[PDB]
Amino acid sequence: DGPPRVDFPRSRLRFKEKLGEGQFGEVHLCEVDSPQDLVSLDFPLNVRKGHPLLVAVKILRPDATKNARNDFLKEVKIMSRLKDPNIIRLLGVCVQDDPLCMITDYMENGDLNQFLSAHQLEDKAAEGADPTISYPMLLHVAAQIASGMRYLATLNFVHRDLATRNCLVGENFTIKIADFGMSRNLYAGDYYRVQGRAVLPIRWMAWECILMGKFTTASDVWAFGVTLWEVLMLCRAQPFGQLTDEQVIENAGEFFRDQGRQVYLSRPPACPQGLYELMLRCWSRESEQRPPFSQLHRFLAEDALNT
Ligand SMILES: Cc1cccc2c1C1(CCN(C(=O)c3ccc4[nH]ncc4c3)CC1)C(=O)N2CC(=O)NCC(F)(F)F
Repeated sequence: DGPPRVDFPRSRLRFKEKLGEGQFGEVHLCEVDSPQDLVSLDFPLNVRKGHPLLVAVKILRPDATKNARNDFLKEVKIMSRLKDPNIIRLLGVCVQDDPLCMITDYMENGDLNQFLSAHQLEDKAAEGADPTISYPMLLHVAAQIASGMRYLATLNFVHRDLATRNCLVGENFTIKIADFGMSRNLYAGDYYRVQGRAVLPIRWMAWECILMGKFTTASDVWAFGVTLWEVLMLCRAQPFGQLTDEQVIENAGEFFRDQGRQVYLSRPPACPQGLYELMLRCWSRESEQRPPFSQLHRFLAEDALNT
């Protein structure tokens, strides 16, 4: 659980592509040369013979301030603690000399938002003639997100920014939860200045997060309710897309006032009624009435398939 004491061989990382940016610096796609030497010092790489081993590297700015440097190593320690199939896992680090590095698996299919947008629901031939996804598989995607968040809750770890844009897709519809920050141009519209505070993902936020700034596992459940909606809409629309950002903030006030003026996300066509009612409980006014991730996961893996 402690951070690794010996660095990954920096010289083995060979650059291919830039994957992204951030205030910290860049994330690179790298190839690991002769990876069969290194699994012997695991570093549990999933070397599949006959295939090149690709890897994502989060790299600290070479011009980084001392405080950003400090923050980067704080994250190394946070990431070192996270050990679950549905959470981004640290393969290795490089911190006993510059540049500072965190290394993780490569997910071939990028973020879940862009992946679902490219798919048509199966039975619906409103196609591009073009990738389809079955309803069982939609559910399987959602179940994996639920299981990852359930793991994070056992750690008393609060994510604060769960959404499909922060989920990565590997082979066979496998999912991992990540945390990109909010610099990607593609999702600039998912973040808005809350007065007297910070730029935040208001459309995924529980009312107590918007009004007061209280983030907890129960607010993570609320964000999952919104994330599940996304998945069952196949990411064709932003939550509360009719409403302006200012209206979204006003709507949080109406949840608090609880007088029937608030509005909720409606039921996606792909979502059965039983699953919609569970979805609704995620948005309960009282935190303690929101469902535990254990319940959410069990329903998605079992009951939602037949109803
Ligand atoms: C690369 C890297 C290394 C260490 C941490 C992190 C990362 C990242 C950097 C941002 N990032 C990417 O740009 C990216 C893009 C496309 C990709 N295809 N395959 C891999 C890959 C990676 C995702 C991975 C991250 O988001 N985090 C934060 C975290 O996952 N926190 C864990 C939690 F979500 F549970 F809170």
